[PDB]
Amino acid sequence: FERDISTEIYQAGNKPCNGVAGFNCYFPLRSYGFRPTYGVGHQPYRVVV
Amino acid sequence: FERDISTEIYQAGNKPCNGVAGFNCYFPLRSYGFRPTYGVGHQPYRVVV
Amino acid sequence: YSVLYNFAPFFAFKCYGVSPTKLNDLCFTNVYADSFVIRGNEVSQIAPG
Amino acid sequence: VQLVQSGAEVKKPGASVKVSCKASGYIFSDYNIHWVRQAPGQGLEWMGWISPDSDDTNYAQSFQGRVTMTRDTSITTVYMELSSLRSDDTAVYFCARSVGYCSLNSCQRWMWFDTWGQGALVTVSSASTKGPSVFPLAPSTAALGCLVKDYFPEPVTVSWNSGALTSGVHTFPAVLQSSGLYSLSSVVTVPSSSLGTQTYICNVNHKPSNTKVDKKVEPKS
Amino acid sequence: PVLTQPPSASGPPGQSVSISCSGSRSNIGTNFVYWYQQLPGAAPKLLIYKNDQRPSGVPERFFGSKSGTSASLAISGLRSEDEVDYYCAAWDDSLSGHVFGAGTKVTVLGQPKAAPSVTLFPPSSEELQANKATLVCLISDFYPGAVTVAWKADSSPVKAGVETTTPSKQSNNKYAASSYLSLTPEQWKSHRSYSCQVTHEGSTVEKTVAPTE
Repeated sequence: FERDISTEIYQAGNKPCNGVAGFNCYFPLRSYGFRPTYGVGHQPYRVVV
Repeated sequence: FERDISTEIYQAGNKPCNGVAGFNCYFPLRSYGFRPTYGVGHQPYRVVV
Repeated sequence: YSVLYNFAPFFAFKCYGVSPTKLNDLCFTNVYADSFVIRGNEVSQIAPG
Repeated sequence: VQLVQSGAEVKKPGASVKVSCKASGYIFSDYNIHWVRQAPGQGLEWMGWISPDSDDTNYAQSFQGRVTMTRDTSITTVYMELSSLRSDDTAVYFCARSVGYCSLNSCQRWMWFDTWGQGALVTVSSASTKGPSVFPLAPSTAALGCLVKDYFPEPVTVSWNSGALTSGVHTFPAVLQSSGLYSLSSVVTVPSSSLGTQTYICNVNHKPSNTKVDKKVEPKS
Repeated sequence: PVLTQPPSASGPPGQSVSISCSGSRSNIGTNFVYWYQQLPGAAPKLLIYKNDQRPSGVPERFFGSKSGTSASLAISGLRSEDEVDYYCAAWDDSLSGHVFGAGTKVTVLGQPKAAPSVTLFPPSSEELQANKATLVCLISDFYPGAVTVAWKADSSPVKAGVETTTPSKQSNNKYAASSYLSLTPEQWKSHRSYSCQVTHEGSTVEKTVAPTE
């Protein structure tokens, strides 16, 4: 019952990254995309709770 | 002090679930779980009246 | 709860808690709602516990 | 876990098979064992389930009088007895370990088979038992084969000149005829540098008969 | 009764292929369906149980589903292990026994068409001094199976007790067949030549060998 957002760059190693990428400064947002060619399980489901 | 042995599916929606369940109708019978790795309060006792 | 029935059969109506069929007169005090879209391979991974 | 069992050879119809799925890696008092057969082409057929702790066996609606069960504890095995067999269900039998213990027919709702036993090739045929026989084949470079006919029980190991000089060995399926016997062939790819000066020798080995023969090639051109 | 299944719902790799498992009112719709994974020429194993969870070691890529009376399994992309048969099964209260599927095979979208390699193999003189003559015609290196086998003895077509095998799997991912008959020596001496009719796809490849060679 709390919300958080990740605007900053995730640190997976030891590198100062405040706006730059690298081998460890991964962006915390990963792409999904909606294509009508995936499987039914890979097709998105709409979950309301 | 009555007996009931029924295998018919009990509906929980609007459509008549005589033999079709999985969308909005549930099976009225479920299994127990008795593992020795569970807690002391989750152990089966053979009770007699 | 009439909006729950006339919005097509649901693929995953499975849930843990009070059954919605006996919520006709069970008045509550506080309730909140929220929705999100997630991959269907982990739609069974949204459950209490 | 292991679900190893022995392999019964070809037996005439009208007798009973004898295969035992050995139980290891678990206790033999909580796991239900299941027996199925798999004919080629089509799917699977279910026979029955055995209680591991007591003699509580429930059978299917397909076969009732043909199939009869018994069990043992000290050896920790299972006995198979299929009286009055017919030559129409030549299939491999599997023992499948299923998690969960139940005694009634209504228990089959949360039941699945986790691991299955390996293949045990068991069938029924009337073909007679025969020792290995070697016949040569005339070459036509030039190549020639090794005709092995009417050997029982299957299989035999093809040792071309006892492994001293062999190259390009091939495998062939056994042909089906009305006599019920089966044959094997083995042709080797050889150059033309050794046709008449050096003769090829094909040897096969059969374990149950403990007999061996040889061929005499006579190449001509 | 038995669960109705499609014969072969094959699909090219790189995209998802959907497979269906349609049953009856009592076969499915009140119980839980199960999907069984079997390697070719090996023992089967379970892929998914209760349409919701998978065993340990089972990849997440896999997914199972049901439609009230038909079961569907979802796979995304085909690989070197995804050329295997898929079996669907459940339990019913009508027969009080296990109900298993029919059979479905999926393949990727494999050699192209080619020419047969026919080898004519006369019997040796050891068979002739044994008062017989086994005439054989060995074929290899052909795919798929379209060899129109036929017999011609150059005098009259005679077929009696012909033992020919289907094109089976070889050790070089090819097919091979033969033609066996323990012919009497007088029948072979009465025929001047024996040429096995090897015609694959129309582009026939044939050879002949003289009895004296």
